[PDB]
Amino acid sequence: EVQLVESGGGLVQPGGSLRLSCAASGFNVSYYSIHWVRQAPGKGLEWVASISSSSGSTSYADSVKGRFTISADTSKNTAYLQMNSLRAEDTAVYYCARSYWYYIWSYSYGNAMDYWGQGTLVTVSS
Amino acid sequence: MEEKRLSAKKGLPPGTLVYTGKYREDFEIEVMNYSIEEFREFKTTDVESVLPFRDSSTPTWINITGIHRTDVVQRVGEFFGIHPLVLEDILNVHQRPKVEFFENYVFIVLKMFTYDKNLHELESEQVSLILTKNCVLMFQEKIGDVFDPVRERIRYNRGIIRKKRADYLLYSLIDALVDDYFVLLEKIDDEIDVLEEEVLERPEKETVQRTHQLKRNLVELRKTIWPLREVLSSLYRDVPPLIEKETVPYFRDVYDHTIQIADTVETFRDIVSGLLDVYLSSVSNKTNEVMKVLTIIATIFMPLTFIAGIYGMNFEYMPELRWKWGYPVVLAVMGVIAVIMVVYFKKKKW
Amino acid sequence: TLVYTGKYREDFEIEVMNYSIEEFREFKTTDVESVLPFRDSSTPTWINITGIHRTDVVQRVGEFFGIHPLVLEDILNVHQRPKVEFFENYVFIVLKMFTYDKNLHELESEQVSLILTKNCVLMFQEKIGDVFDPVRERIRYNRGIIRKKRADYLLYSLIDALVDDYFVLLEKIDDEIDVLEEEVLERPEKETVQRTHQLKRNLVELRKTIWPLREVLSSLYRDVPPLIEKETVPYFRDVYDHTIQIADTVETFRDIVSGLLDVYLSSVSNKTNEVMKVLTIIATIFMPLTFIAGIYGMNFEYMPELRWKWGYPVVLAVMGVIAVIMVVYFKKKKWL
Amino acid sequence: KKGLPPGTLVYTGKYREDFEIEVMNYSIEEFREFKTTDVESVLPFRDSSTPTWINITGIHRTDVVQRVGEFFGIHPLVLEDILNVHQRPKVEFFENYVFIVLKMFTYDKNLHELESEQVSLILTKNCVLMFQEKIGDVFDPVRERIRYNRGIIRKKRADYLLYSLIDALVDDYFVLLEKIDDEIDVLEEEVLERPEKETVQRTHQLKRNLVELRKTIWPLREVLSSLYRDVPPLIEKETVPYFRDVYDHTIQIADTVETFRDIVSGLLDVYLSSVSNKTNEVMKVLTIIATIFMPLTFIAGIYGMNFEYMPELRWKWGYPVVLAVMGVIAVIMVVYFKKKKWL
Amino acid sequence: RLSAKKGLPPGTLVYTGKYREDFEIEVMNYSIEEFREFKTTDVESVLPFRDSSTPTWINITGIHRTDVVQRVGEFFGIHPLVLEDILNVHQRPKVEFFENYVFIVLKMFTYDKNLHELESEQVSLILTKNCVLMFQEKIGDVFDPVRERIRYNRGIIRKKRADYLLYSLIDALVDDYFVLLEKIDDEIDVLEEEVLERPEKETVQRTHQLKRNLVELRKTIWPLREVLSSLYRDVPPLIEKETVPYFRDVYDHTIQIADTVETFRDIVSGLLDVYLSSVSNKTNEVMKVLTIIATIFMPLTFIAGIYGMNFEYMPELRWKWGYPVVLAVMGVIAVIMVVYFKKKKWL
Amino acid sequence: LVYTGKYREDFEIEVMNYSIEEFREFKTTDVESVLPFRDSSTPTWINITGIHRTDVVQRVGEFFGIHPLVLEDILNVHQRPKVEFFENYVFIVLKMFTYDKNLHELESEQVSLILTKNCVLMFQEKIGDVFDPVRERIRYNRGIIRKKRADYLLYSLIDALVDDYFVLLEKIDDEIDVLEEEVLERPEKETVQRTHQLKRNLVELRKTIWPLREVLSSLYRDVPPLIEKETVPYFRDVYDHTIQIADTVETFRDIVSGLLDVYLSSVSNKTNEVMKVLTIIATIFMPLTFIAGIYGMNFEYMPELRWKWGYPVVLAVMGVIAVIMVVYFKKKKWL
Amino acid sequence: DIQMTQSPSSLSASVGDRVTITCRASQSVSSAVAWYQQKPGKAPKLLIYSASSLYSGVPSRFSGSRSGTDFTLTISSLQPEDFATYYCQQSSSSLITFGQGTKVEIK
Ligand SMILES: [Mg+2]
Ligand SMILES: [Mg+2]
Ligand SMILES: [Mg+2]
Repeated sequence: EVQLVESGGGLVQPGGSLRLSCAASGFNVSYYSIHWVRQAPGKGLEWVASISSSSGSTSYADSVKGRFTISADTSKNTAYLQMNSLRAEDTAVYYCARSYWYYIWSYSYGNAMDYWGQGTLVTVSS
Repeated sequence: MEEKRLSAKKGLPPGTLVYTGKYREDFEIEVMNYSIEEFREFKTTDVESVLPFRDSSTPTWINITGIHRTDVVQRVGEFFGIHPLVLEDILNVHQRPKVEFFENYVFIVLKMFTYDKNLHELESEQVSLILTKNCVLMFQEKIGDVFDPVRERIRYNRGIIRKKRADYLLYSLIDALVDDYFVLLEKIDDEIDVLEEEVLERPEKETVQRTHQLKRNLVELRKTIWPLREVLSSLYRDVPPLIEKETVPYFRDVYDHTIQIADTVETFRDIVSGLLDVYLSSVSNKTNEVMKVLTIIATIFMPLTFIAGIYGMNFEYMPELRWKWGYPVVLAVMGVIAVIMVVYFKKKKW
Repeated sequence: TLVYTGKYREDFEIEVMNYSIEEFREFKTTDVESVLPFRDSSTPTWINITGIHRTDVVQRVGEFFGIHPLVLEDILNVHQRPKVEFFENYVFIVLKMFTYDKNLHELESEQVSLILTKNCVLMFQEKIGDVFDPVRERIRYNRGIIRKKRADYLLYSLIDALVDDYFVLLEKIDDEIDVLEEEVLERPEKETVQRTHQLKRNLVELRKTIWPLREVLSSLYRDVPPLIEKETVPYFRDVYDHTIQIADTVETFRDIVSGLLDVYLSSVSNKTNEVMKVLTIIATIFMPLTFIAGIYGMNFEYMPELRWKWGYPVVLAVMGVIAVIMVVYFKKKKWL
Repeated sequence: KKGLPPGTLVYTGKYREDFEIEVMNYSIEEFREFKTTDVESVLPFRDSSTPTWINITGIHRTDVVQRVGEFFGIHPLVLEDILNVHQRPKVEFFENYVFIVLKMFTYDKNLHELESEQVSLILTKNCVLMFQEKIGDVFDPVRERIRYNRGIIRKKRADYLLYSLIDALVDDYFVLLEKIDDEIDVLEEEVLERPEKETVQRTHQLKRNLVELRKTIWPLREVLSSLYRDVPPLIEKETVPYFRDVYDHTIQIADTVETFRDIVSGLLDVYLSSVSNKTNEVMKVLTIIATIFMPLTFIAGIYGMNFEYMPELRWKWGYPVVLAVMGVIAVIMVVYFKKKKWL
Repeated sequence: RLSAKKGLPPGTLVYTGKYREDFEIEVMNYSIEEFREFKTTDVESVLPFRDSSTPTWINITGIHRTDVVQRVGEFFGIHPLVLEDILNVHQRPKVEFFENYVFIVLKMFTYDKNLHELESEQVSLILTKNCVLMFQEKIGDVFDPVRERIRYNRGIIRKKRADYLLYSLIDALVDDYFVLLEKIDDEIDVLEEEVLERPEKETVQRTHQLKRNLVELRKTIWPLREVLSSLYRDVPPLIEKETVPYFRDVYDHTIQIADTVETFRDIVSGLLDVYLSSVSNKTNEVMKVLTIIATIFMPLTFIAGIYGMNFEYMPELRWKWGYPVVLAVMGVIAVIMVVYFKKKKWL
Repeated sequence: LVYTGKYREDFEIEVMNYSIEEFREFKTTDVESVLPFRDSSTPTWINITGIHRTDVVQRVGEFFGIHPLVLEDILNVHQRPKVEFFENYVFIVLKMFTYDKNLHELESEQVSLILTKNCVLMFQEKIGDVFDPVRERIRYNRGIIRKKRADYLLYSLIDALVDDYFVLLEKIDDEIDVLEEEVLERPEKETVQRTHQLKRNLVELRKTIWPLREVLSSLYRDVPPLIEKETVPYFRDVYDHTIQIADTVETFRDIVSGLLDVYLSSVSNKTNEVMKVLTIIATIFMPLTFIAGIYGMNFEYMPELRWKWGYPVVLAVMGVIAVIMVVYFKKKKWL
Repeated sequence: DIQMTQSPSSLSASVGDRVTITCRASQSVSSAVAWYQQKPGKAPKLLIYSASSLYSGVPSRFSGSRSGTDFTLTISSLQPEDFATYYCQQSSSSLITFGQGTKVEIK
């Protein structure tokens, strides 16, 4: 019933820019955190960004700080990731995940990723 | 005195509300909308499908089982005009029972306790109740509750529940919880009985572990039963505008039950303390016996061995001419002293 | 409806009687024969039906007077908390029976279920023998003012008989704690705690079988228009006081038996301390003695052998001196 | 304890030594007092305007009680109740008179025993009656107040006389609780300083004593609560503050007794701790002496063997050297024990 | 002395306490326009303030001089029983309502570290008209924040009527209860650490004394909740007007106090058993030392004996290496005893 | 003025003076060159690392016009956190802690904050702090620290303290995580010592954190002129953080108390084990020892002089007694 | 930042035996560790959250445990559908990082 769909991935010139759209159905994007995760060809998962749609509190990975942008539109229920000045090491499959919060102790909170999208391929070459 | 703003946690965005707890298995909404002669009862998972029941003339009962879906509780609170702090208190299970009054609704936090005979543990599930001028909202942590009798009364038109308003519904649910506390206490009584028989016959460490976790369970039960009495006392004395006067005497009755429950607790703790003391007796008795052995030997042998040391002297002028044979003389001495000492111990009943 | 707990089987037995100011009549039967006394508009009657196995009479009185029949389902089962029904024209109650044995701490369980109809009282009773004997004795002997009321003072008489039986049971229980305290005072042993916990379990059983009775009696005292007003209320207040006496008596018994258990604990601890003192005293006195005997008990080559006449009495006097100092130090510590 | 005949008007009690009837009448200026044994002396004062106070002590014959009851329109049930010493205190209201039954307690330093004495207050119209069974009484302050004309007892009617009697009755409970508090302090000091095999025994009976007071104290407030709760028929107005004051005194006594129960509960635990400390001390001394003298007698036995090959038989003055080594072993073991703070 | 007064008529004014070393009467007649303070040692000084049109806080510290108590009781119309109860410091906290005054009995507590004893001081509050009467027996209270508020307009005490003054005084008393509760918590923790570290007899006496203090504190704190409930649930004299939220706040504060006291009672209940277990473990380790020594040296001395007996033609006769064999075997026995003692975790 | 603390080595006077567009940061050991920093309208942050250097703190207090009582409070390190407001300045006492993973010892450092007119004074025992993020924010314009006045700086300092408390709570959390299972699986005296030390550390934590939350409550609920009204929500957030810390400390204390409770349960059986071992050894050896004693006396014309190898016969009878006794032991359910 | 080193890297074990993967945190993380499983060519599926709690709709043979700062995933009895790459994830801070992953092969 809950679905995350990624669109926008494709070829782009090095130093270019493109916007990835994560459309979410089956839930409201405001009540949950939306994360963008990366996986390089033949490598491991790497987290990229996090957004809380209701408040707009962003959190960017140390590698992509100041170079990426994440936003959330409640009117159309979509999480956007504008990637600017892409380098040759950004080519990867990009996943959009929905995360809630769980309770451990009164001081410590964690988050877990239930639902993931199919992920779109982004290639930066030639 | 305070604006009652949100919690402002750390490591958490300013506006997010987090379900504190450990149950995420199931989600469901159950709506029973009843009148003088007709009633509807259906289970769904679509939150909008329960929203239009806010402005219903006839009383309704909404039950959201599974509060980990923060979206559903947030949407319901927004639709019914519930303050965000009330929503946090709904989600925050690590809390004590309480009652809060607002100009549009009344909020109640209670606890349901289950006690499995095996594994000897107490499991708590926080339940939230919100009474609004026409509706009763309930928030449950997981599947399974004690409000089946109230559902039976609604369905088969027994008692006088269908002839009254939502305040009688709140009374019925609180009464059901208080009555389930009685079965919980009966289970505790049976467990204490069998455990105490065990500590009479089998004084081991497992009994002590069970007794100490049982003491912790009773401490938690007292800590959750006193705020319950506070809640009901406020309920029938503050008499909020939403609860009708006619239903106020009913509350008093169940309040009495609460007092009764507390009194029973006041016995149980005392009882368990006694059985713990009983443990010591048992084990000490065993140790005591092992010391009496250690006496009825040492007292026989240590002094008696001493006489050998007196004749273990490497002296030259010791009187050794004896009578008949001197080794039998020492044997007679040891025999008479051993008989005397053992008779002394026997008459002391050791 | 048809299934009962039925621990034991006994012969079904039927008594019916009607008591009046002039005289009384009583018929003893085994099968259904008291159909006529029901709804006879005469002076109040008393009917005793022994046994529930022969439920034929149960169905018979069901069709003869069917009022809230499902209460029979509350009679077949035995392990239920007694309650009260406040509906008009009839009172339905269930009361709990115990018999105490002096030989050993066994308390048997029985149930008596009473229902009041038009000038009639009918009860299901489990086994032959009952604590209702004083009521029958005063009926036959024609004493007191018992034959003066309508079907309610008889229920009062039954309740008062049960209260008297409870009082004598608590009195013999009090004697039981008295003898237990005496035996713990004179001789501690292993079964004292056993006796204490059977006493505590019986006290808890009395508490949990009296509290529902107290609540039922309070509910009856509050507002019951079936009973006669301004004619029995002082007596009903008196039995309320009697129930309060039962309650605080059982609470006091609980406290007393807890105290006895604790004093047994104290006795055991002091016995352990005494035996350890004995062991320590004997070892302290007699270890340095064998110490010196051993250090004097080898040969060597040039040990300082004493040529003093009666050297063995000299060393024995030294041993006596050290024993005396050890003994005086112990009795200064007051251990000996 | 037989319930077959209802209202069996029979006296129960352990005292039948004597008998007296004292009648005192008082007014604004009138003060009459006379003691007798004949019942017929109480024939007047039934309808006298001036309130009167009658005390009947040494109630050993039911004839006087039955005659008084028939002379005052008294129900036989309360007539038996005033003759039931084994019976909880209670208060009863009727259309004409008021029935009150209470207990008077004493204490002794030898037997540590509490004696319950049955005293029944009956207030009918202007007259007040007591039926007590033992000579010796604590209402002496009321007698002195009614004699030498102090206070406001004379101005007010038998309602205030009943209040004054109840106050004098509940004031001695403070003295009794004072005495048992002193006993509790003595017991506490002695269990902390020095236990004894029989010590706990005393503590146990003291607990019993306390619960005995409980058996009367919690009823004793309840009845007084009634005297303030509604009291419709009798007890004039402007006197309910007096009954509220005595009710506060009763609840204070109950609270103090509960405190004493808690203290007695803790007493046995501190006694057990003292006994455990003594056991630890004796075990320590046994351990020290055993460890000192066991290896040394072991070495003595070693050197007391029988072979003709040991060089220790004076290889170079072996005896003093071996004795010195053994003594140094003992000394260093004692030093280690002192370092462990076991000595 | 529980009674301290046996043969006295009702209404007699006797102060049964032991505090008679001080006396003072202080008043702070405060209104919106101007507040004026006044201190005295006179009975005629505070007469007109009975009929003032502004809130007044007559405070009489030291009630050993019962003459001033009688004077104020007669002038304000106080019944003699209330005057007797004011002077009776051994009386429990309570409240009485009358025609035109509320008479509240409370207690204020102090705790000392050098001597771990709890001390209580009687306090009586008379709320009549627009004036509050204070009755005490010592100089030095917990209302200094309220005095700061009345002097310097920190809060709204100056604007509001006598009901808010009563609320402020009760809240100050509850705050003192909180701070003493914190001190009691600190003492409980230090006592528990002492129990778990150094079991001594003075520890037992300290624990029993703390038990006595805690039970007395619980006994005197239970009626305070009842008094605040009565002041909050109903207003029998119709004197309190709209200050019920503040009284409800004080009631919730008393609820918190009772919960904390219950937790402390549970802790000191477990403390004794913890002490007994600690002493038992100390005996455990000492007797472990004893049994190690004994296990090492009774078999060894038994071997010593079985080699040293009088015999002729006994085996190992004149054996050259017999004594080295005996010494080596005893050393090996001691070594293996110690080895399996370490294996058994007894060393 | 006496200094209770044990750190008497470091003395650095670090001044950070920032404006809307200007900044100046430097550390020096001279005080007359840094006293007039309060004259400027630009907010200033002074950090005095020497409290053992009593002369410099006395001089700076005299120059700043603060009562000597707060100087005595500054010197007295062993104290609880507290706050006082005077018409000229606000004086707060807080505490930092450091926790060593290898050696589970929690140690403390007193900190004194003094918010005066448009500047703040800070007093710290030793070099090594938790306020470096605030310094970086001032340097790099990372946040809004430069735009606001000194009350925001006091807020930021308290926030850094609370962040350090959260870090220490994480360390105590994983310590409890390992220790709980270590006790539940392998109890030993090291586990008992660890649990007692953890309990004492939690005691210090709560005894410090409750006064801290009271201080923060006084900071935001009260309305002093020193801190602007617009800085109250930040203090409310810090107060809520302190609530978090207090609740976590309560949970940790309850867990550790339960650990001690379950450990001290089995004291009554190790005593019986020692009972058993000692009574077995004594029971099976004392009769043997006295048999040896009997056959060890020096006697004349004693009977058992030479009767068919007396030594083996005596040893055999003694062993028979010993095996009888050990069979009795194994029969009576001991060992 | 916090590193989560995952060992081993190419564990191989046939169907029917217990498999354990250890994951060591470079910093104290307060039990906020989640375990995901990713088969080739498909998005990951959450298995464990809070380092012990089992997700809803996942077989019980998967288990997670924490000791100090070491988090272990255990498969009690493998199935042919349990051969994938397993990833750690720490959520103790806003900067959440993953592990390197542990491909599981067929022996
Ligand atoms: Mg020896
Ligand atoms: Mg020897
Ligand atoms: Mg020899």
